[PDB]
Amino acid sequence: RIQEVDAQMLRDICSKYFYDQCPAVAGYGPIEQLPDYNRIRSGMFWLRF
Amino acid sequence: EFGNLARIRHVISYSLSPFEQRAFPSYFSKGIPNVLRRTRERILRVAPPFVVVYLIYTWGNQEFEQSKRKNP
Repeated sequence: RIQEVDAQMLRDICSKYFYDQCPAVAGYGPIEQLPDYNRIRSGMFWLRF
Repeated sequence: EFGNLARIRHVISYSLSPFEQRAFPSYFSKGIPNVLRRTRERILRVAPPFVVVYLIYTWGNQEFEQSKRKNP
C-alpha cells in the first residue's frame, strides 16, 4: 500500500483534506500573537492556485 | 504591536468558523428589541435639544413672516 503512493495522488489527497478546510485550533500559554481564526482560514488556501 | 500589549491570565475564549454558523442568526427577533432598548436608553439625552431648536426654527420663521406683514 505504501509503494503505490506517488506525488500525483499525494497532492490529490492533500487537496482533499487540507485545502480550503475549516481547522480546529487550540492554544495555551502566551498566545496573544496567535492569529484570529479568519487569518488561519485565509491561510488554508492560496490565491496563486 | 501584538504579543506585548497586556498581561491576561485565566481567560478562555470560544469561537466558530464563519462557514459553520449563520450570517444573520435571529436577525429581526433579537434586533428589534435591542434597537428599541438602545433607543430607550438614548432618546432622553439626544432628542429634546433637537425638539427645542425645531421650535426655535418654526418660531423664527413665523416671526420673520409676521415682520414681513404691513402693520395697519
